[PDB]
Amino acid sequence: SHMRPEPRLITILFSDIVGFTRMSNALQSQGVAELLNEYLGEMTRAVFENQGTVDKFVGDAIMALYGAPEEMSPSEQVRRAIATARQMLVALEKLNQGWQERGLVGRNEVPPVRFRCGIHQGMAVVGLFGSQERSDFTAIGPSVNIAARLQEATAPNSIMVSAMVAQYVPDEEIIKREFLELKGIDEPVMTCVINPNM
Amino acid sequence: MRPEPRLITILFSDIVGFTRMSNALQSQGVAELLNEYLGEMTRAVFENQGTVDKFVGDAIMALYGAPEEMSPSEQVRRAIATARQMLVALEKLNQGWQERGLVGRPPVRFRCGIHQGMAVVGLFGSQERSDFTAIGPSVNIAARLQEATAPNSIMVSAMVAQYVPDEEIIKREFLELKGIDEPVMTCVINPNM
Ligand SMILES: Nc1ncnc2c1ncn2[C@@H]1O[C@H](COP(=O)(O)CP(=O)(O)OP(=O)(O)O)[C@@H](O)[C@H]1O
Ligand SMILES: Nc1ncnc2c1ncn2[C@@H]1O[C@H](COP(=O)(O)CP(=O)(O)OP(=O)(O)O)[C@@H](O)[C@H]1O
Ligand SMILES: C[C@]12CC[C@@H]3c4cc(O)c(O)cc4CC[C@H]3[C@@H]1CC[C@@H]2O
Ligand SMILES: C[C@]12CC[C@@H]3c4cc(O)c(O)cc4CC[C@H]3[C@@H]1CC[C@@H]2O
Ligand SMILES: [Ca+2]
Ligand SMILES: [Ca+2]
Ligand SMILES: [Mg+2]
Ligand SMILES: [Mg+2]
Repeated sequence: SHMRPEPRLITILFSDIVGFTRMSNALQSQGVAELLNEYLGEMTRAVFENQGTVDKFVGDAIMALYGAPEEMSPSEQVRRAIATARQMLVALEKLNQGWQERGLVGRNEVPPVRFRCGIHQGMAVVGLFGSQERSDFTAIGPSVNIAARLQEATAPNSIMVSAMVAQYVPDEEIIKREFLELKGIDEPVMTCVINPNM
Repeated sequence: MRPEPRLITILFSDIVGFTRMSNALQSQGVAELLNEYLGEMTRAVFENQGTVDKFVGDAIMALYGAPEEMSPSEQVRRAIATARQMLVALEKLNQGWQERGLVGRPPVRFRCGIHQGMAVVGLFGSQERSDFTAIGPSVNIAARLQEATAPNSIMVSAMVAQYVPDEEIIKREFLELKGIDEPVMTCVINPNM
């Protein structure tokens, strides 16, 4: 027995390392693999400490859900998604320092690691998909695509969110408001780059 | 499996315009179609000794040459066989869906990309939640090839085509693959022998 996935208001945080490919070539398998595992370990810790749920890892990208499976208020979803994003950036510093003092970065034209983060709140079909084995709890829908594309539209080490997220964010933490057209998304989105600090 | 360097073949499948038919299937239709589709597709990969890495919406990632070793030529054969069987199964799925109201009221079609190359294969993530997957440019290439090919067609890189019988190559064209600075040699293969 299972539960039919259904529409639920959730918040999605999409993080993605900037140009991982280029360093996956500069560094070596063992280096790449270890840098990734440390990165993924720290980032997920951040998500977990903020009551978030790591939906999955898609390479060097992370998809975190807030409001599923555990219920969570709209404002709370956002507060935690942002706290998570801001906490990931602080952990990125320590990681780089460490990857620096090891040669994984800051040497051999391998710039220190940077990532993009997008946060969006909207409706999405959430639940178990696939088949009674390779079945997994995930979110399906346009809302998800918007988060991923906001991420690809923001500068390195910056956090971009949609208007639906910014409404719970203080004005003083808003760096820039923009009206962008995201790929695969017909209607333009009102976005805001938020301060990586509170 | 410990993250190690390895030559593998990556198969990337994706349904065309799944969203465009979302608010028509409703949450219930999306679920049933996706579940049925995923089941069959995963079967195709299974019957061909492939390893299902993960689903990403209506997209599927399969690996050949890991965890179990497999020769370069074998990888391509199994991968191409999987892709072809996928279309066949797609016929039947569409049939059933057809005489059901779900689709054809457009019918489901998908793209498939295939690339062979080095990649770090093994368990990544955390010492809580980790998953068997592949890392490296090769995955991007497979997915990008998947996005550039026409619906219900299989597109591969030159590294894969080098094992395919020439007569089965429907088209050779240099295309732009996002993330790849230089245009790549793409090969559309016959969906049949
Ligand atoms: N298991 C997996 N599933 C999907 N992609 C994977 C993967 N493992 C590794 N990848 C890889 O992760 C990399 C993503 O490419 P990047 O160099 O980081 C581009 P980017 O800087 O994020 O720019 P962009 O997102 O604006 O396009 C590719 O090398 C891709 O092949
Ligand atoms: N777990 C997940 N992670 C990321 N995206 C997900 C997802 N689950 C579902 N999706 C969604 O799955 C849908 C797939 O989009 P499609 O309309 O089929 C694009 P397409 O027709 O394949 O064109 P394209 O691949 O050439 O860009 C979107 O609604 C996307 O947001
Ligand atoms: C194609 C997609 C938008 C880009 C999303 C992405 C972007 C990115 O820059 C990454 O490094 C990784 C991902 C993984 C999921 C992708 C999504 C699947 C449905 C949607 O149409
Ligand atoms: C951004 C990406 C290429 C597109 C790949 C994709 C495409 C698509 O059309 C889908 O429906 C789903 C996916 C999931 C993984 C994506 C890959 C992650 C690394 C690489 O840079
Ligand atoms: Ca990346
Ligand atoms: Ca799709
Ligand atoms: Mg990316
Ligand atoms: Mg797609």
